[PDB]
Amino acid sequence: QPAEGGFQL
Amino acid sequence: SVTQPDARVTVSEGASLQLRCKYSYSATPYLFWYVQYPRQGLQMLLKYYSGDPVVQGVNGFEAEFSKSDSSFHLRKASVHWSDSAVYFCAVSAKGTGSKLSFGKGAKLTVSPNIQNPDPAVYQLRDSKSSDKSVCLFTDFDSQTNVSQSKDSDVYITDKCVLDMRSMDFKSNSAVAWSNKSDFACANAFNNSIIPEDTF
Amino acid sequence: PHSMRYYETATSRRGLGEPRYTSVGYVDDKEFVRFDSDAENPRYEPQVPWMEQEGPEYWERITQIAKGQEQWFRVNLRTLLGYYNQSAGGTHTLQWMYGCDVGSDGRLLRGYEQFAYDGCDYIALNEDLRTWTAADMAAQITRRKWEQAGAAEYYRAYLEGECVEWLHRYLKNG
Amino acid sequence: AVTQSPRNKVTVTGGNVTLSCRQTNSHNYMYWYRQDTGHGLRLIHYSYGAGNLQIGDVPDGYKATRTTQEDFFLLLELASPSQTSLYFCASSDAPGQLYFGEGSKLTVLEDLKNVFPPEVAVFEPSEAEISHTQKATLVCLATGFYPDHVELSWWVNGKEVHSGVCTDPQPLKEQPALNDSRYALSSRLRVSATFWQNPRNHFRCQVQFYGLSENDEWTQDRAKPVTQIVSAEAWGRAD
Repeated sequence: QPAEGGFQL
Repeated sequence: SVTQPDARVTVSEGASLQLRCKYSYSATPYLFWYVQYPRQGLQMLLKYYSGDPVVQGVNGFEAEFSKSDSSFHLRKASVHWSDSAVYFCAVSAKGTGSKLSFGKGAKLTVSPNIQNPDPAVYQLRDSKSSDKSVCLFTDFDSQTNVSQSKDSDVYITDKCVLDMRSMDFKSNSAVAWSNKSDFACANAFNNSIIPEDTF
Repeated sequence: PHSMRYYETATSRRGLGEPRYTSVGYVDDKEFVRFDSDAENPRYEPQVPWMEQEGPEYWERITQIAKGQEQWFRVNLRTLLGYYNQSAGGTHTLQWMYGCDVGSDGRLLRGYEQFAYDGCDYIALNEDLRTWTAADMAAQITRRKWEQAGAAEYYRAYLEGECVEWLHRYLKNG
Repeated sequence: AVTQSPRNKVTVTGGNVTLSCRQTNSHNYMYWYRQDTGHGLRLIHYSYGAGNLQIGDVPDGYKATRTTQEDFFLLLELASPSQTSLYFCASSDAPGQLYFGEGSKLTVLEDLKNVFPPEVAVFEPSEAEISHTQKATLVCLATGFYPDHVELSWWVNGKEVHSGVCTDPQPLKEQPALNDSRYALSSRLRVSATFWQNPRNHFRCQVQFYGLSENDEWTQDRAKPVTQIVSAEAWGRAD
């Protein structure tokens, strides 16, 4: 299962 | 889906508070608590992704996560009148992390303590065109319930706490009125009221 | 002693065009799932026979994940473009490597979360899965904002979570 | 911050509505929710970037549009009273961490001839309460309005106040047996007795009412119940 980046930076 | 047991909760000021929240996802989701003060948007109270089950939030709020009971209970050591709001529990499934789902919300009413209760019922006359009367119940205690109108024609409002910031004085108040020919002070506000009030 | 990796990279396009995004998945040094952006039909494809059995819902879901990652990477490359005070007349690249190492006991040994920019080490998650290691000026900002937003515990929630179970789920099919 | 528009809106069934949501800090994820009674709030729509959409829990009746990263719109082509609700828009640079808007109260009507402007009155402090409690209590009262879509505010000396005021959290049905009955709302402003004794002080309760817009249909005997500011007023009194 691929992950979601979620957070900008 | 998130399940919050009660939609209405009433607690005296300066007391411990626990608002419960249980979810229905087997795979542990991301957990959140939010606050909605009256006439405002929702603000994130606290969050939990992983690690320490005890999460500290702003304004003295905490939340304990229980993998055992699939719980996420909000707690505060002591409540104040300013903490009167609707509290929401929110979750987001794994993978759908940015997709939130809120509970029904628990309306938290915190009955403030009053050092010197002196209940009373007065009659207020209209500014223009006199003989338009309105009966007012005030300075009573948060323990005595204000009952709804049994006659549709007569109108009674639920209790309301106002705050005079300068004098550090808060007071509850209910308003009753009628446009009929026969309506008095002791005539209304009858249900479950103290016989010690001024008329 | 098994492992799992995900390499997601994005590269800015010259002139005036939308950047290229790719996402390659590894299981025990073996490519198993792949994605590209400039392809005719930008979707996830299985690179081994064992995967093909998976239902369509899996594919559409991870595809939506991929799209969200496209937008994510876009916003982030704009962001880093702003950080290093760079003009828009150049081509840069951003890489995200996230994975997991599992011992003989089956339980997670070492989680991996690394972000690099322009061939240089930008920011990296530590072995404690709580702190961050940053090198230069612009990275410390990300470290602060992620210390306040609690990023390490989110990426820990993924690493200790879905990564392991899905890894075993794949290993069972081999 | 996150700004949504408009704050308040009243429309008719079949009317066209469009809610705007603008953010000033370029977050990516944007949301459109509605908060109802006994349902908490539910996700209408959401977007993970410019030019993209995603279906929430209740998409029926509502279409959305994401033009830019900072502009999210929720469109409402066919209006129905089941869509009378409070709409919040949100933003996020973090999964689960949302920044909610100010709010957008919308009421959809099947009918216009049931729309009534509020009748506002101020009731002056009872002398008994003045002598007994050394305090004065004025009571604002807005009656006979429909729909339930008003905003009450106290203005002392032409300036809005929030101290010593209890406005009822939600109005009262004049006919609780009815469903589309008119509504009544009360409010109390309490000040020091010496402040009301001062005849040089100006007290006024204002009700901001939202009803028929300028683009609404109206042919009737009564006066057009437009969105208006209905106020009531009283001066200080020594006595």
